[PDB]
Amino acid sequence: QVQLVQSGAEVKKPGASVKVSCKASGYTFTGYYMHWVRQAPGQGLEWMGWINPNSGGTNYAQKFQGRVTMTRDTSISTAYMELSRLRSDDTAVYYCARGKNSDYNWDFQHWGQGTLVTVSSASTKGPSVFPLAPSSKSTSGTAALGCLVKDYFPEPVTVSWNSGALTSGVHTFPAVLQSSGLYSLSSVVTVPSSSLGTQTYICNVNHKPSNTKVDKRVEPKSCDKT
Amino acid sequence: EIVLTQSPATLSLSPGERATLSCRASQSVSSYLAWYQQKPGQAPRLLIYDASNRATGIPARFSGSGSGTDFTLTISSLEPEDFAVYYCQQYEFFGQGTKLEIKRTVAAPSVFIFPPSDEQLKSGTASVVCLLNNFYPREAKVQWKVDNALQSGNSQESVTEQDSKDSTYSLSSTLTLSKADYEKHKVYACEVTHQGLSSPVTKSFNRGEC
Amino acid sequence: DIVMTQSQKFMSTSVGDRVSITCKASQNVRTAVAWYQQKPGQSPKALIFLASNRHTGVPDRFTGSGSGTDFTLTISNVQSEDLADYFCLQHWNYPLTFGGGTKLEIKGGGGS
Amino acid sequence: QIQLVQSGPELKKPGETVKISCKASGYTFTNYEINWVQQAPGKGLKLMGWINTYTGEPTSADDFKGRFAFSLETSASTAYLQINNLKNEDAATYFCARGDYYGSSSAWLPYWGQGTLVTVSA
Ligand SMILES: [Cl-]
Ligand SMILES: [Cl-]
Ligand SMILES: [Cl-]
Ligand SMILES: [Cl-]
Ligand SMILES: [Cl-]
Ligand SMILES: [Cl-]
Ligand SMILES: [Cl-]
Ligand SMILES: [Cl-]
Ligand SMILES: [Cl-]
Ligand SMILES: [Cl-]
Ligand SMILES: [Cl-]
Ligand SMILES: [Cl-]
Ligand SMILES: [Cl-]
Ligand SMILES: [Cl-]
Ligand code: NA
Ligand code: NA
Ligand code: NA
Ligand code: NA
Ligand code: NA
Ligand code: NA
Ligand code: NA
Ligand code: NA
Ligand code: NA
Ligand code: NA
Ligand code: NA
Ligand code: NA
Ligand code: NA
Ligand code: NA
Ligand code: NA
Ligand code: NA
Ligand code: NA
Repeated sequence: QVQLVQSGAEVKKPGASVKVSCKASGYTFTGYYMHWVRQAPGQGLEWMGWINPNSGGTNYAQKFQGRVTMTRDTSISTAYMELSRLRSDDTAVYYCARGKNSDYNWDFQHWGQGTLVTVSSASTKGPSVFPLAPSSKSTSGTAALGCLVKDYFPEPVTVSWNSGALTSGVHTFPAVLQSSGLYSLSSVVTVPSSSLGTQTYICNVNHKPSNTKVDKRVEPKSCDKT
Repeated sequence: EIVLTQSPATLSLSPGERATLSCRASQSVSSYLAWYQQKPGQAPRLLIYDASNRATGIPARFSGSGSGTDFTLTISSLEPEDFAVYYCQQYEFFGQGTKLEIKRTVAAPSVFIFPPSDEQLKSGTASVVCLLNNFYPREAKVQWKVDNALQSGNSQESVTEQDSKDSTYSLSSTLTLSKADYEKHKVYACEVTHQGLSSPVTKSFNRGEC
Repeated sequence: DIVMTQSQKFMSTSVGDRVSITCKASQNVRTAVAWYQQKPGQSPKALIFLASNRHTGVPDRFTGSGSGTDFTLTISNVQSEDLADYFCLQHWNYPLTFGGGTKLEIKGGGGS
Repeated sequence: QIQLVQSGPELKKPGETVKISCKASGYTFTNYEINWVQQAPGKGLKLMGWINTYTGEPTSADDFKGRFAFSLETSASTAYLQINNLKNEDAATYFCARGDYYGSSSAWLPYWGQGTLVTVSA
């Protein structure tokens, strides 16, 4: 069973360098070329180069010549991809891929799970969770509530409701990158408008990059205007 | 250099129908062309190689063909697991992908508007969220109007992946303003136009009200 | 067309020694240079591609270096079976073009 | 697995025509172009032309446009070189070779036929 296990997500600043690893198992590591392919958010696949782990010989796409270095350590069946002088548009998921056959071929049958590399000047920051209050006066026999998970970095954030007891109707939107460099998302759920006064609704937000766990109770806004 | 142009950008088909995906090379060199499948959060999966040979473990409903520059991936009868992004490849070059999504009956969105929380205003910013819930097709128009003034450049949208149960989409539009600007106005409205709505739907609230 | 200049028409060496065959491209060919070995009667056999990468089954005695226009084939621990002609090739842009060839004499000789 | 086998030596007179074959096996024929190289005495190796094995469309190098024709037979995985109006200078060994793309470059020639000697006897 061929398997390619890569290193974890990375966070770097412009001008810095990053090195992703790709541990191979289930086959003779030195018998197959190893390729590296990246994918920017919402974009397609981009070939970066390959390395012959048997000889150490490499070949880089012209776009990365002089800025990428591919190495291998046969003693631990690991291939590496080092990209230096990072910039914002280097933010992408980086994959290692192995050909189908034992000779050189472009048929990438085996892939690693991908390594997200975020390039940004922002510092690690936990989210600020705010309620998206429901209202009996805003129904399209259903109310909507949620949590605004704003100003956090880096990806990712996970949101649950009532510690996982509430799942149906939950929509946790993909995060958006704000001009400030910090991410933001919302998590909403549709529920019966009649249960707003009886059922408790709490969103459980987790931002592991900052070891942050936040529980926010969501209820209708308290109006006091006369 | 070879440029692979895939078309259409998006295919909308129902389970059981046949899908035809096109990939055109800027120039004809060989049949050394592969097709890949990719789902959100996962790595690509090899489907076809040599233009028409099927990779191991791939169901036979996937087939590849080609004639000169024009290559075609055909899925005879779509299964729910087939809706994903598909890429063609020749040498180091990849097509830009064709998204295959589920076509279902038109479903209008449920529209909700959320004012900013008092807690957030205390921090100095106001986030106004408009929610479109479980609609199809994915295309919708969401316009913000503050005191009947069209907003531009101060809002962002986010769309969910197609729901695995009802094959609908949900969309959020977030208007972000400073506390100062948020206090200069009263009426905040979200205008939604969608194919499933006989007329546009408007949700609004007046700042400092009930 | 790009010209590949092998100024060394002939070179003599002994078994166990090392020799370097040079090749000068007339244009920047990046790293797209390959090296071939041809024995009498046989066709050319690929040794190196992309300047420094060995073809399947090629011993590591054969190494290649260079980028741009200066390229070199180095044969270490020369064996009697290395008696042959050697040609460089640029595969940066078509038409592919070959060097003039370098005959390698093995003083021990008598093999391959 | 990869093998390119060419037809045997040809003894021809000036003005005649000769057709050399190149039989491929061990791989998907249409995946790789076939290139033809001339090795004439004193002239070194010269690329004559190449053919798209998938469409059959050939391309001739400048110095070989005219009397040299490159054709195909996909059903037999065979490429052909035909030389018309043979001249003395055409006396040489002719090779077919498979072109492979390894990235960031044009195709090189990792696999060659055994060669075909063409003798022009007057
Ligand atoms: Cl090395
Ligand atoms: Cl509501
Ligand atoms: Cl495309
Ligand atoms: Cl088309
Ligand atoms: Cl070509
Ligand atoms: Cl539409
Ligand atoms: Cl706006
Ligand atoms: Cl989105
Ligand atoms: Cl000399
Ligand atoms: Cl020496
Ligand atoms: Cl070219
Ligand atoms: Cl022709
Ligand atoms: Cl033909
Ligand atoms: Cl070989
Ligand atoms: Na290396
Ligand atoms: Na849901
Ligand atoms: Na009132
Ligand atoms: Na088509
Ligand atoms: Na995966
Ligand atoms: Na299946
Ligand atoms: Na069809
Ligand atoms: Na399925
Ligand atoms: Na994709
Ligand atoms: Na490119
Ligand atoms: Na819109
Ligand atoms: Na979602
Ligand atoms: Na020249
Ligand atoms: Na190599
Ligand atoms: Na070796
Ligand atoms: Na020669
Ligand atoms: Na080329």
